[PDB]
Amino acid sequence: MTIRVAINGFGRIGRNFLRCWFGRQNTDLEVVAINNTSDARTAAHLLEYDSVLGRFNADISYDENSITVNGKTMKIVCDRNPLNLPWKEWDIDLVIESTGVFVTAEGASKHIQAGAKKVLITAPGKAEGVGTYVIGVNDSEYRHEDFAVISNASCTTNCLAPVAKVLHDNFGIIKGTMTTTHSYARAAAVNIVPTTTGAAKAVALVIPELKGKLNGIALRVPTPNVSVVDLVVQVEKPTITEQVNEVLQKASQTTMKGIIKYSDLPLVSSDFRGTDESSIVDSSLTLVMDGDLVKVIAWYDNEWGYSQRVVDLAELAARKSG
Amino acid sequence: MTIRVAINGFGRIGRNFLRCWFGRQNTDLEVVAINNTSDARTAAHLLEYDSVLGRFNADISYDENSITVNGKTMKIVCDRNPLNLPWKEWDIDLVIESTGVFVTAEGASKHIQAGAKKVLITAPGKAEGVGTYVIGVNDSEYRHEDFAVISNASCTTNCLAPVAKVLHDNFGIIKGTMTTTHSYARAAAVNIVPTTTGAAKAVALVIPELKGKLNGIALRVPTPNVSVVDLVVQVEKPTITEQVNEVLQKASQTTMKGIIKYSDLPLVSSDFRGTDESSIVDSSLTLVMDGDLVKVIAWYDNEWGYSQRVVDLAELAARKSG
Amino acid sequence: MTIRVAINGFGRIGRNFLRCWFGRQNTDLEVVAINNTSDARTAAHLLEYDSVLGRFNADISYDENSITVNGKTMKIVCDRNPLNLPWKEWDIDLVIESTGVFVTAEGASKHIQAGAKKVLITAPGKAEGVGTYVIGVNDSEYRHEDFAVISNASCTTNCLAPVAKVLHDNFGIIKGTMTTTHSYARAAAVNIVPTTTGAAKAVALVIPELKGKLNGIALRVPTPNVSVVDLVVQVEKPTITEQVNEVLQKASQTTMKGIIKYSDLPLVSSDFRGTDESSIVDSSLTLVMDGDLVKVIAWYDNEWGYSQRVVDLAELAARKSG
Amino acid sequence: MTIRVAINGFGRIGRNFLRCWFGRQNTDLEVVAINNTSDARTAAHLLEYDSVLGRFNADISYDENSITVNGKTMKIVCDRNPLNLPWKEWDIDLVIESTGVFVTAEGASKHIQAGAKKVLITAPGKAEGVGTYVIGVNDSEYRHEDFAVISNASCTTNCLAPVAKVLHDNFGIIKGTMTTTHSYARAAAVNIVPTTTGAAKAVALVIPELKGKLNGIALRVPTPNVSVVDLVVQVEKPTITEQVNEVLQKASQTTMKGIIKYSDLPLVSSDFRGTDESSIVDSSLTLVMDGDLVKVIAWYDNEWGYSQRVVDLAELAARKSG
Repeated sequence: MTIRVAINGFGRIGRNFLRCWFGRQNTDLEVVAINNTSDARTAAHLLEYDSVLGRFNADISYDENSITVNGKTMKIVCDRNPLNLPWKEWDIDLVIESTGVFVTAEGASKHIQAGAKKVLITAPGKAEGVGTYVIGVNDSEYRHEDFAVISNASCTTNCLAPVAKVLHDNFGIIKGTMTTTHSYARAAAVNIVPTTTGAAKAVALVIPELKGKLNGIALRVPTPNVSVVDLVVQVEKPTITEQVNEVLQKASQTTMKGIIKYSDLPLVSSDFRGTDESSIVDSSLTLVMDGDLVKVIAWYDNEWGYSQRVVDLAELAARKSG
Repeated sequence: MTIRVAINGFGRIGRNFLRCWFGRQNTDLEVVAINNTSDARTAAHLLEYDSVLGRFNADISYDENSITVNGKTMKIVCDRNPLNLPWKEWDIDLVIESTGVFVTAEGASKHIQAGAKKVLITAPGKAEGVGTYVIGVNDSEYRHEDFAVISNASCTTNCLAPVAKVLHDNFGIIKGTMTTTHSYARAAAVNIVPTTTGAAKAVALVIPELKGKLNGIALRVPTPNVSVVDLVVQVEKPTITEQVNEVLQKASQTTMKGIIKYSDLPLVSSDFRGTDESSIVDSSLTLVMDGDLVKVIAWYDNEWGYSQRVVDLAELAARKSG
Repeated sequence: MTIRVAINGFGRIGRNFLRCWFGRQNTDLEVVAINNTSDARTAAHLLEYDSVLGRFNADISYDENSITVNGKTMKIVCDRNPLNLPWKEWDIDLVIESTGVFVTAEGASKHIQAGAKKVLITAPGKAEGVGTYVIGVNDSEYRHEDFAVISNASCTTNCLAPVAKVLHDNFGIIKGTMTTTHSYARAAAVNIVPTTTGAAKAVALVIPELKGKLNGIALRVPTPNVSVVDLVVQVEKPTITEQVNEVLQKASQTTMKGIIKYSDLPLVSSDFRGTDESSIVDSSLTLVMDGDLVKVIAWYDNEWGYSQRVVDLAELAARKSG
Repeated sequence: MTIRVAINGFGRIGRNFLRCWFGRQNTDLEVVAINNTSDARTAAHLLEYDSVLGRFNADISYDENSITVNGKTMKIVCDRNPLNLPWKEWDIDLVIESTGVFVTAEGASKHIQAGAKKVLITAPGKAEGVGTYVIGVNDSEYRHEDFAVISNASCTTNCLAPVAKVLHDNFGIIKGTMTTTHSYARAAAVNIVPTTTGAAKAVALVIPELKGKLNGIALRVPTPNVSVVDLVVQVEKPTITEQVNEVLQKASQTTMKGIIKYSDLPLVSSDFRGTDESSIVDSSLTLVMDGDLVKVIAWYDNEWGYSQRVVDLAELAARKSG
């Protein structure tokens, strides 16, 4: 059935989710309401003008309590407490939770009490009880009854997991490490800020075999959009640069088609803006030391490709509602 | 003897070298002339006002052909051809070559023909014929007769080689890889620009045993100053994070004292501005996978620490003139 | 007739010129050759991937000596000396000069000697002898025989002249001043750099009545694209904010249609990227003190809108070739 | 008497105020307590390491409830409600309010109920009931009984009012307009953000004669520190550029000594970091149209000079406690 969706939070992610969804060839989704922290005007404005994605070309019309976008209109409400939401009254099946404040199963499930049947977090789940899925990596494991609260992990994890997946299936990771240099407690505008990252461990969630085999560090840079992951892994099957890039390309044309983008052309950050893939490999940067120490650098468009994956998971969850 | 030095080029490095020299507790160096591409005014202006290091507090007074800084004055000349320089007439022993245009032995030796006995390149040497030295790593191998044209390698190499040195001395590197994310063909102000780096190979020069055992990749970011190196090596002696940071700290208090700074405090880029060490380790970032895959992240102040090392080598070359 | 054009210099402007031209509904132009400083490959690459405008979607194919873009192909040559160019052999009518090195009538006319009949500078003319034209301001004054070397002024002048034009026609400028805060001798990446600007005087060239009535200052900022002009003028006919914005809007729908963009929506820099207008007024920012001290803030997309104007002038010059 | 001061909020301004105070040749101020939102550790860390002002060189030692800096120690407390503070118990005379949340007289006076006799807002006052003073402009009007809650206006106003003062005293402003382009609802890191500014009106408070004679607009840029004001005024006494800069320089050596810095040297943003003056004039940028339209550009170090002025007012308030 075509499930009814409500977007909680209308920031970068919520808005990106909306754009990605419109534009989709087809859909089993039906967005009906958006919970904001501002008015239906501010929403229509932010939804149209993006300092990153650019102006959203589609018929946008606001109203006191709603927002219409190419015919389809949707109720606008403002409640800082999910417990208060009319999720039951509005027959809300799935709730896209993108406020970053409800990431524990119990917190997110406030939407469940409010009457929603299932809630998906556009961020990593904190604690246990949530189901993490990374499209192209473990979506075949998706079963509607496993979790009420599901997660799509993070942007970094979504760029990493696909690559680790392939590398592992083809050469077998023994142990590895990664450094994610990504964009936006100190003036991050003038510094390069070291920070922790769970993306390393998060991959174990969607590739259990890699449990305890990866670890990472994050470095924050004053860059606009596009970010990158630096993956160094020690494999089992010794190989050569040519061949590592070979498998990554195959995957980008098959098993990971639409997920992993294989770029060989000499490019830079900006060039990958608006990319639908959640992980773009830069083949020119691949190195292999002594045939078994592989290093792969992959670019990922911060919240855009992540958003395409979020719509993909909401969709999967629809095509599978029980 | 106190050798007579002439600085060729008065940009980032030349200016930095001057500052670092003044302020040195002692010196066997006597700067007598500076070859610029502008007037003795522009020189005293750029020497006083630094958009990075800040205003240089010292009595600066220009002139039509000279520049006086705290008593000591020095001839200013402008020749875009080293062959034309008055190195012989001015009894110039050592020439600090910092224009980045003469990095091959034959190019740099143009200063030799012009009458200088020895020239030191503030950049990697191109081709063969030059002697690369990284203070704290192979400066004990210095012998005045080996090279007329010597190199101080690069900033990256000067941050990397010390670490590799210690790591290798203590656990023995088998193979490794590094990714330097450093500051300033496409608008680099809006991108993250992948680029090559010889620092990997450079280290083989000052640590021959690591020949063919390291490889790197560089990523250029729109950051102000400080940069960082990401070193992943597979060692022989299995160890633990606590112990890898333990040897690096010993080194910062002994063998690599003054060269390697061991920081454990939670800090960011800016915090390491004006640091004299050419390689600051961020202990909180050290990871060890399965006891034998080590990862070290080190910060380095672009041209400042490098300049401290340049004065260091000029000084060593003095205390050793034959 | 459909004149034959050759683009000298393939940087920001040259490339922008090419994109703008393709995409034009119609044209009396026929680009036949491009003089670069690199190969036909680097050209096709730079023409396809823009860290600003984004990827150029059109069939691009290079070759050893040419470049094809959607059927139309064009000879690629590399000569740092216009005197050497085969402009006569190739029957080059108009030469788009965008290297910034030939801006004096005599320098630019090197293309004339090389056999070209007319040359247009994508920058301000230095000295006398060139014909400056700002589309929408003084293009009705264009006569094919007046000058062999014509100029399109600058981006700033192109944003300013249209506005001054309207304000003047409607209220009559007595005297004014302007400050242009625009994007990319000191690290301009970390500073706000004060610099001179001729745009103020340049306007006199295309609006003689304003001779000696305007003056300006420039402030350079580490911003990506979009820039802005701050125009403060003292008028003759006292007016009110509502009415000043009123005339600017009318103009944007008529006399200055396609030249001046009237934006009332609350927006920012990014929002005006890819704008074809060479001058976007931000009505919300209009102020009028004591009915006769007007201040108008206008945004301009650095080289893009400028490029649309450049194609407009080449076109005008074609439709008028004698 | 040496009044007892308590700093509420320990961010940008609070920290800056502390530094400026230490380092003062003398003082009638005795800082005794600091109300934070974090621990006494985070406080001593942020007080020592500044991504802007650099490392603060002074003996800093924390503790569970206090912080000692060069002998003098001070109680650290954490209450998000001024009403709850121990201002009475700690005999707090003056409270430096720098949290930006209590800017209305009634809000700020919560510190009064808590036992403090006088509170000074490091920001513009909202509504009526507060006394705004701009050192060098209306500090002679200070009288301890006028206001329990006083304001130091803002950084912009503190750069603007001094200039307006002199200009008006010497030529008489009839009407004017200003545009402040200063540093840090949309990603301001990639845009130039237009925003409102009360600095125009603020000046009327410290220079009543200019009531209704000025108006401004602000443009936010992704710049690090220093900002700038663009002042265009129409005067009564016609003058010449040379003479407008002449009075501004006299003022910087007399009446506005220490307040206005007169710079004629060709410099940029960075060059004015750490400047104690709250308004630096860039003479090379002064323009005068038709003898009576004056334009002055002044640089101001965001929060540093402002902080020097804040300590100045606290001090004046001390030397005047009744």
